Amino acid sequence: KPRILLMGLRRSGKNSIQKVVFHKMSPNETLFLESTNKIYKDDISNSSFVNFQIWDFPGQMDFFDPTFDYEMIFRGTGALIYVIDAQDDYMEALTRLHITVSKAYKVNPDMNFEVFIHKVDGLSDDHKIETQRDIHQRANDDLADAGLEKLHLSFYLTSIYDHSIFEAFSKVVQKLIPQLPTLENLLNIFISNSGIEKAFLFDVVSKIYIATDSSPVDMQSYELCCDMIDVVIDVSCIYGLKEDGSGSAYDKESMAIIKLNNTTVLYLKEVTKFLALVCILREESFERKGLIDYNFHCFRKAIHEVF
Amino acid sequence: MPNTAMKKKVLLMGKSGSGKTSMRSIIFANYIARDTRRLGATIDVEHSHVRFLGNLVLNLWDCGGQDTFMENYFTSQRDNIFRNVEVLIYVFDVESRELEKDMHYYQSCLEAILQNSPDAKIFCLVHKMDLVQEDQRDLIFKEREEDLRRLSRPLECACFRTSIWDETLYKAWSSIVYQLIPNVQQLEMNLRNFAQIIEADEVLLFERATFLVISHYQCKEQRDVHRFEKISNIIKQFKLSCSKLAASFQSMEVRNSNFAAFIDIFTSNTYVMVVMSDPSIPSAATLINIRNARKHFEKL
Amino acid sequence: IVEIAHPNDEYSPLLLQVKSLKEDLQKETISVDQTVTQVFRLRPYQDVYVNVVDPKDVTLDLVELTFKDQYIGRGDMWRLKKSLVSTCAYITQKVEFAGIRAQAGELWVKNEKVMCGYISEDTRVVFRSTSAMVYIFIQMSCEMWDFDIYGDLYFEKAVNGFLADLFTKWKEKNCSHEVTVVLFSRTFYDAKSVDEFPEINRASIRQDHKGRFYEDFYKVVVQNERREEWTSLLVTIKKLFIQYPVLVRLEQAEGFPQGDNSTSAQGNYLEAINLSFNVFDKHYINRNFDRTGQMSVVITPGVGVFEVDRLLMILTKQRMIDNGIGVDLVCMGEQPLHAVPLFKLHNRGDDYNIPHWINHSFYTSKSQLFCNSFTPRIKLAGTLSAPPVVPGFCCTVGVDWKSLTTPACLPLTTDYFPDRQGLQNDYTEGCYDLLPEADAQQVFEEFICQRLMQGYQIIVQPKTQKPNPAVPPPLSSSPLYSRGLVSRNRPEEEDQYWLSMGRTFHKVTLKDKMITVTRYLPKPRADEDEWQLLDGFVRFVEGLNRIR
Ligand SMILES: Nc1nc2c(ncn2[C@@H]2O[C@H](COP(=O)(O)OP(=O)(O)NP(=O)(O)O)[C@@H](O)[C@H]2O)c(=O)[nH]1
Repeated sequence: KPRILLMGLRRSGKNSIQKVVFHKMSPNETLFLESTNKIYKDDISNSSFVNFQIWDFPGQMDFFDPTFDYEMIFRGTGALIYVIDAQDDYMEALTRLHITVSKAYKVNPDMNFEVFIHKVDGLSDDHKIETQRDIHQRANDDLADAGLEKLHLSFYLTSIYDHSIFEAFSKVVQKLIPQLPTLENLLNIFISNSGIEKAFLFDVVSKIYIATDSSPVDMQSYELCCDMIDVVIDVSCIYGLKEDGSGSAYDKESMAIIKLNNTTVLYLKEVTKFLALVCILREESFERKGLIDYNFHCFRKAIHEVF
Repeated sequence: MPNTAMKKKVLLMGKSGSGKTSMRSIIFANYIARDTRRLGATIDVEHSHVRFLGNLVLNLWDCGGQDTFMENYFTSQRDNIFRNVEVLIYVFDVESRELEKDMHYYQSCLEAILQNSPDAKIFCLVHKMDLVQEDQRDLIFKEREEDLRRLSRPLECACFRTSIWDETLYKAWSSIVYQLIPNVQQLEMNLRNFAQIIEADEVLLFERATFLVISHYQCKEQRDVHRFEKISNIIKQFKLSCSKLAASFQSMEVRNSNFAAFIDIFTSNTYVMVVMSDPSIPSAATLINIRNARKHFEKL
Repeated sequence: IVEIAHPNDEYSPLLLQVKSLKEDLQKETISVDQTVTQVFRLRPYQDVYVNVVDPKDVTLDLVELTFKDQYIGRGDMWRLKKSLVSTCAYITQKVEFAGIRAQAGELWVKNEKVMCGYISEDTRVVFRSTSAMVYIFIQMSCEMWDFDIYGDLYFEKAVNGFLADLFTKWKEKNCSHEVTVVLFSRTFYDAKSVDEFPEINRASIRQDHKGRFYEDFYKVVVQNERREEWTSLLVTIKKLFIQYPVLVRLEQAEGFPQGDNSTSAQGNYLEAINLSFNVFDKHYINRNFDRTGQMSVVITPGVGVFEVDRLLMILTKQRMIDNGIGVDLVCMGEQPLHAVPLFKLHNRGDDYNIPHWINHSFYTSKSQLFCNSFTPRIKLAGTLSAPPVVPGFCCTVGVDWKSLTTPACLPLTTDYFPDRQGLQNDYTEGCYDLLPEADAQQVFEEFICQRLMQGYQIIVQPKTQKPNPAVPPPLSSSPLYSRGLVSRNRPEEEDQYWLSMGRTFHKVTLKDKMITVTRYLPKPRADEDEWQLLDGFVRFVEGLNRIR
């Protein structure tokens, strides 16, 4: 349930990398200024994606004075970002995370608090395990006594520019409110006449994307599909939509296939308005119309027909 | 392909500090702008051969930039180093302060290449403009333009601007290659015939292993200069991403609202992309025209 | 690839060899008559129905190869191992390749020596010589003229017993080395006389002030000379033992002399091993074609204690990083009640250190009595502290004759962690395409470019014997001098190196650099020829390979 807001550890120094994250995602999150509201489960979350402002990041000097305004911002679904950095300013902030979280869980029904472990580049294979044991040791007496405080302890893989924040951000939007397990297992039924390895449901260029049945297995395929959507969108962006039609006008009749050596094809096809689908495919020779395109056409019709 | 295996010679020199061997190492070893922080100090001289679409092979010399190494270039074995030189690239830092010693080395290098090469050419390249605001980037590049046009008086030079975190690097070395290429007019004529009888928006042909913009033809002149740079950067980023998957690319297709672009192998070391001015056509046209193109280029 | 074994009834050894897919036994062979008198006497005619035809994948986990009378750089050892991937062997075969020859020896599977067997790609071969170049440094002190238990001088024990045994074993295993026999010792308070000034040195201690004059003497006996029929050196060493105290006491400077200081109190030991390294670094200068292995043996009557400066010990660690050649043996006997090779530091709790690079061995004499005491006695008239030396257990150390008669060359394959990040912040790649030519001009371009033979990294050679006054004791050499300055440098601060040398067709050699360990990876002359040659030239100097 993201009403995600940006609270690092210092206003003038963490906002460098926080603003790199902002200009990494939010130039395609900022479509939601006048798009819509009030109807969906992610529209409030996208309006929170819009309101990525800043505050005073150690807030325990003023536990009352700013909080008033964002009291409203922390009523109804409930999330807030938090950083676990590399240097020795981790244990005192890790102690006062309870100070940051107490008002939060007392002011709002069931929240999930996004403590990301972030930019500790230079971790060994056992040292990352013992620094995980650090938060396992000093995050016990705040979790085992609360009640309705939902915490998300995520571990970014600690480099400068890795893709390993937004599969966990995909997990938190899976944890938003899935009204679609019927759509999940019916989509598993739709990959029965398919190249059944990966069928990722995508939305528009905003870099949050949902997934079923195939995320962590045997390869980070979420990395290659992110590269896929970034390549096709950056081709279509100013090389494809500068001459006729504005760049804000998406309306994409864009399909894209990528072949590779062992007869393996990447496949993006998308309705013009908001929905998209990348369904990869194995060593198969589709020169027909009775196997793939007919039934895939039928359930892209269905996936546009659902909501 | 007629394999006239010549052997060209190209030196890369300048002052130490910023971006001497980093740009070579990201353009011929599949690196990124982040992982080039680990190259560090070079030595006096190190060189390489790189093969490039078959016949042409580059002796690429990388020269260091300490005081003793430049002195041991100029007042020493100079006659061996500056002999049979075709292409010189001379690197300019922006942030560096000792401009007097830089232009002093530049004057000595121009006089030495004049007394040891009559028909070589010099490209000077001001890199690392990623730290200065864009209006001051315009001012600094125009000042380097005029000052280097003055001080490069008896023999001409070509001065370009670049950084590592963008695609003007790919434009500048595309220019180096297109000057350094042997043949022009037959490939232009096949390019023009292909593009004017299969009516495309624009056609683009490239080397495979490094993807520098070899040749191009358009009929919709509404993209200014930055189309080639951008598409080269993003698909070589995609090739770097697919590099960790033990698989080659060789083929792709995309179409959109008013857009139809396709990429494939042409020959032993060449990529093609094309956007075809008619977005509502399936892959039958790409089939019959890769047939139509490989009947001709595999007579070349 | 077929394997044929052939015993007879109850031959307790066996025999086996190779062919290619034998099934019907139409064809037999004669290739060797020697192996009959080498193993067992019988005359097997064409088919006596005993010849077993079996695949029998039985390997020979470690096989030894001895050399004689030649000179073989370690790239040629790599070529022999590359040619010895998938064959058979037996005891005392003469393996040949391209004018290079070795004799097979002491082939083991995991506990037991096998008469014959099969070698396939995963067993390890180890090279040894009987034609090595060997230095013998005899350290003299005041304990040579001191008695021990059983009634002897330690000198007489050392020379008579140990050298008689070593020369008898050198005759028995039929080896032929090139030796030095160098005597060395120290004296105290030999301050100054008429123009004997750059010979002295002056020792001191920081934490408690102590500074004295001392002087180092080397007297050599036969310098570089191979000959059979030894033990004449034993007579000359007896002559020099009797002539030695006047020969060391009453020379160059005459204050009040104190001869031949104690090993457990002072000593020029670490400087002697460092000067042997100062010899062995310049092996490429005048190259004998009749020697392969390198060996430096120090015979001491010491206990195992040495009081050694910090800088020389760290420097010789960094120099035995390159070419490990040092062996120590003690003819004092009396294996003490602690970890016996140890150094008390002498830096400018008593700071201990224990070496794990050295190969120490004791020499017990030959007699039988009741309770061999481990103590001397002499009656006067009148934060961490993480190594101590006493909680380390130590039963007995032998002599290790096999590492003193057939010297072992340095290995080929060692396992170590990869080149990740952090400290070694420097990698450099050079991809060098190769144009074949039919006109000698192709290896050296890559060679002078990609390394300049450790043009990147330094050779840590900080010890320079700049002076040596000599003395007119006779027609051998006799240098008696001071070591001179020691211009030590630290290792490469905050960066090691590693390199990626590519062949642009399909080939990669990944060099690491803390000791030159490689990883070769594949994907007129041919490509593989130049690739193999370049791996051999990286192999010649420091040549470890990673594996798995
Ligand atoms: N962020 C950034 N870093 C740069 C840029 N240009 C160069 N650098 C940094 O400069 C460093 C030096 O690389 P380089 O100049 O090629 O090394 P070199 O000069 O050949 N070594 P030597 O001094 O021995 O000749 C690289 O690590 C690279 O990270 C730039 O535009 N942006």
